[PDB]
Amino acid sequence: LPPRPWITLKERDLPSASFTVMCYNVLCDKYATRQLYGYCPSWALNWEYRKKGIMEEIVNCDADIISLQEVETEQYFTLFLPALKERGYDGFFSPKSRAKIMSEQERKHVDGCAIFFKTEKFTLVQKHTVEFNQVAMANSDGSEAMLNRVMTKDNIGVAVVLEVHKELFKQLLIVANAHMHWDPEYSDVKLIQTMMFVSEVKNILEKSIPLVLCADLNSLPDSGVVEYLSNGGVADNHKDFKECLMNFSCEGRITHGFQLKSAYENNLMPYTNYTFDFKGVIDYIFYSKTHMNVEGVLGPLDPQWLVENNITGCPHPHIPSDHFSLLTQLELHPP
Ligand SMILES: [Mg+2]
Ligand SMILES: [Mg+2]
Repeated sequence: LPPRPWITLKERDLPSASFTVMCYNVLCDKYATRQLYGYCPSWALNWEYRKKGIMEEIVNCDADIISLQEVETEQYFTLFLPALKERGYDGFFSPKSRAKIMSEQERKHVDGCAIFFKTEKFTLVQKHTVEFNQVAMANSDGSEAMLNRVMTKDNIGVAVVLEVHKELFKQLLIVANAHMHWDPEYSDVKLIQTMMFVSEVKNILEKSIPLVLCADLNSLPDSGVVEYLSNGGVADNHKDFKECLMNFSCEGRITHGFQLKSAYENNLMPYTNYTFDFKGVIDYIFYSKTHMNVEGVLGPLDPQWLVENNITGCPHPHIPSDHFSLLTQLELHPP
């Protein structure tokens, strides 16, 4: 397995701070099944085996900020957090489904989103969880769709407000990490969840701070979701929607005041989720282009190596998740 190649996009340095951000969906044990991944042997799907490769990936990236999806509750506390503490990180985790009723056993296996940060470079000011179902319910204002299709979806985002230490260049940063509904037939939900996350992050912001937004969006670069984040808004009749929408605007258009750019824009990875049936870019690191520049990204796994090894889908004995990690070095300028 060849280490991945760094792509430099722009030279360093005005006074500014450099830091690296990882976004990685680890694939939780619950969903790593032979039914879903019938091309990967059971011994390679097993969590006792896969968690080694996942921890290795995270260790090797050595990001200053790490955003994980599909972190299983009990794994956050017994694996991800203890091991990352030993590397000088602190973390914040929130599971999905906290209001759902379930056994103690089941509660351990519910997954959610985690943000880790290097304590030498960052101090946590606030931490928040955004429950999309609750925000949908609270803003359904007589839309049956909001209620039937959006509210019934249990997805979450987490966000942390960090103080960036001066001796890297009082100075704040917000990192947000979310994981949107999966279903291809639910582009409206994916888009609404993204709009709710962003408007909810904006509320966090008052109480302006640059944003790093990591997510598994389950959405391709040509979607309403990506157009919305990238262009600072969308048409309220976008085809992905198939009145209450203005609740998330902040006239025909839903608007946000972040000015975001994808770290990997213009096709720097040909895919981010890699399976037999589906290969595409659905994971993203977005940043406030006002405050920050991209210096570089970790480029794709050498594609020749995958053809050499006849690897048509992940995970695989040597690739422990069906998603590839995203790793970016960003340059922040204070105001
Ligand atoms: Mg998944
Ligand atoms: Mg996914």
